[PDB]
Amino acid sequence: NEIQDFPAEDVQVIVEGNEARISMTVYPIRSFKKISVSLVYKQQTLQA
Amino acid sequence: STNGNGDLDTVKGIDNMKQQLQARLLTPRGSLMLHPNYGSDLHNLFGLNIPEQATLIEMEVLRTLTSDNRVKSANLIDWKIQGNVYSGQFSVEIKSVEESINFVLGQDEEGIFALFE
Repeated sequence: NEIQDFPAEDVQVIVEGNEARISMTVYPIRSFKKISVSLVYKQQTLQA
Repeated sequence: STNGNGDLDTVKGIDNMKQQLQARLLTPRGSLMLHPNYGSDLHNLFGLNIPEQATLIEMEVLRTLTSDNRVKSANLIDWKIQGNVYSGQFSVEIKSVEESINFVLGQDEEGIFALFE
């Protein structure tokens, strides 16, 4: 859990001569610093 | 109350049974002198709004109705909960005409013609 997620498909490698070029995508790890929650009350009727 | 003819009012038969069942249900148990078991525990059953308290109320009501000797049986019909308000209804089968006739005609041998139940 140092990173969140990453798509394996994006990992592409180009090799040419003495040079190696790599592309990737990574979703950075994050930490919660806000929680918003909504509550709703409702009536209920029970029978039998 | 008065009967309108300057004499004390009187309830007979079904009206009597209504009066006695209402009074028993309304009377808290143990409050009546000389009669610990007469009454009901409904004054303490003002609990939460869940089926459990409904079942407690129903069981207490069935106990209170069964306590009467004349009530051959009682049973739940339907109940519901509307938040604060509870509602329920019961069915009471009093002793049949045949049994009451047999009891009264047997009482002729003694001549009391009165009820000490």
